[PDB]
Amino acid sequence: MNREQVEQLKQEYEEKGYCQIKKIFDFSAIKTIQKTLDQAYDLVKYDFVSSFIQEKLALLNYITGKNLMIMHNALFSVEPNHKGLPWHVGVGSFSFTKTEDFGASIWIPLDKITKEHRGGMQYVSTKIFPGQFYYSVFDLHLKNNIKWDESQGDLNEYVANANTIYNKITEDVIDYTIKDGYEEDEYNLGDAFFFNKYVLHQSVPLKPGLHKLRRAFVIRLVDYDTRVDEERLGLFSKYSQLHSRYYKTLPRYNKDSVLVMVSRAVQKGLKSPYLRDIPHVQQTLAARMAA
Amino acid sequence: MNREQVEQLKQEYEEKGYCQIKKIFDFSAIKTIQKTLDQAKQESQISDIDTNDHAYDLVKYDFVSSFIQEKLALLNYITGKNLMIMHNALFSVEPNHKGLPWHVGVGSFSFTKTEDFGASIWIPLDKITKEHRGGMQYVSTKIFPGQFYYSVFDLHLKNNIKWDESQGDLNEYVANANTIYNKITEDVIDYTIKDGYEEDEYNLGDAFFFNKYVLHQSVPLKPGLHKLRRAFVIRLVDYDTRVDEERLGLFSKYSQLHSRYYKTLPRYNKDSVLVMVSRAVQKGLKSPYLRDIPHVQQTLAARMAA
Ligand SMILES: O=C(O)CCC(=O)C(=O)O
Ligand SMILES: [Cl-]
Ligand SMILES: [Fe+3]
Ligand SMILES: [Fe+3]
Repeated sequence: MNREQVEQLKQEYEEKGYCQIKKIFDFSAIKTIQKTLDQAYDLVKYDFVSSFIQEKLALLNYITGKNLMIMHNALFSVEPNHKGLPWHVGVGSFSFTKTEDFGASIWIPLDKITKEHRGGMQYVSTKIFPGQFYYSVFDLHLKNNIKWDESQGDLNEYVANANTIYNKITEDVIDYTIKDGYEEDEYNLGDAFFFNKYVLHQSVPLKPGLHKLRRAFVIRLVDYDTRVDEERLGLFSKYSQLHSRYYKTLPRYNKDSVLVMVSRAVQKGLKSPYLRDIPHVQQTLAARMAA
Repeated sequence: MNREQVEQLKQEYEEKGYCQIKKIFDFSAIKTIQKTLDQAKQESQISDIDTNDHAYDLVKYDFVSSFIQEKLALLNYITGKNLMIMHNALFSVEPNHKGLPWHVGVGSFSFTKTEDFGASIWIPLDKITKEHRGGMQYVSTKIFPGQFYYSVFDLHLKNNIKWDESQGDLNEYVANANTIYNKITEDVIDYTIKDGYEEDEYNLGDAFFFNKYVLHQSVPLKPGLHKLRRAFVIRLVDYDTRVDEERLGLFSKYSQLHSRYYKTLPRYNKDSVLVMVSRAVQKGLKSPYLRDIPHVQQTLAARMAA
């Protein structure tokens, strides 16, 4: 890659907590991947992406000053007239990590992103919105969640109506906070968006013209020294009991395979705080990291 | 001290981010503080806060070390940090006033980096009783980890500073702005903390020690015991604590904006810490550390344990 550009991405990431990476991928590679798609198990279901990603870790490692390690490849596709989540920071996506420890993502659009037919992603520099504090707010919310009992009526409603700092930060309050100081960009194939977990962001809806759907890979990474958060996992388990005991069913986050994976390792007892030392991660280590 | 007590103190601070320390000052020290602050207070004119006295740096670092330096060892041990005396404040409340509302030390420790260490010793100069109260309430950082509140407050400050003549009265603009800061009302705090706060009785000689992420407020003083209740507060940082030029600039700009609109003239006690730091910064800093400020570096020995 153009060494001057690389130096600029490193500067930009250091400024905003994110950078758009133009031509990070060969068209070929995108078509390969795109073509293969056209062809407990959700954990590895897309590991064939890993190799494509692994070739780029050195770059990203340089850009961020971290030693990155792939956790999970998710395919995120959805119809054009789709209501997504409002600006958020991924307190859920990275619930398995210590808040202060490092986490980041690569958003890989499989279908072009145009000025028309937006259909991509908006994002706010962490200079403007240092997303870290949002994680603490969320944790306060989780702890309030597990205060519920039957005496207080419907569980989900209790949660939705609880007067918690989290619930207070409504879409308008966020909109008012960021105003127009966000970016949205155009993406040709083989372009990706890289952002750490403190970057407030949101998906934009797609115009009907083209294409059929908006397809993108989303890859979660952490750092070699990124630790688990046992207490948060405690919170989720405790909430999962209340939930099944009452709705006779499980919360939908048991569908996050990384969460499930990390939780089991934890319950089974953890010699170490590092995610790298979780047996399933450790076994596939070299595949998860830079050459 | 006892040794067994000292270990409970350490233990409590580790859990809650605070600890009440009973009988740490002797009555004589207290009387000295009273008299000295009473004199300093008479001399100068000072301007949802419902407090009588809100004076910063009425006395200097040397008067402070004179009764604090011999205690830094206990505090260093409790926090596992190396503490430097920095700035101070005197607060007082009359009966039936709310004093300060819930807050964390984002105002007090404004010119330092959020993640760097800051703590306070709150020394009541009038007895706090179960019957008349007028003390403080405080919340374990286990219940309310106050560090997040700093960003929230910084976002709000940044909005303050976008004010415009078009907007109308500055104070009203600030108070009604739809910022996250403004959303966190007393009701919200109440709902967040519940009954998890603690309120303790204090005899002269007792003090409250707390780091800057602890959420705390004044309690109303019931009439019939004291005409006024005073508390003297010492702010401490770590040897390695750094200046935050960015927040310092926000505060200056907002202060500037406020004085310009209201035609007020902010007075600072000579050798106010804030002023001292603002100059060093305005000159340009050689080092990030507070210790490497020239006035500090010169007076460092008095500021630290023996
Ligand atoms: O003395 C009071 O009522 C409040 C003091 C305070 O907020 C502090 O010492 O940080
Ligand atoms: Cl404070
Ligand atoms: Fe997201
Ligand atoms: Fe305070």
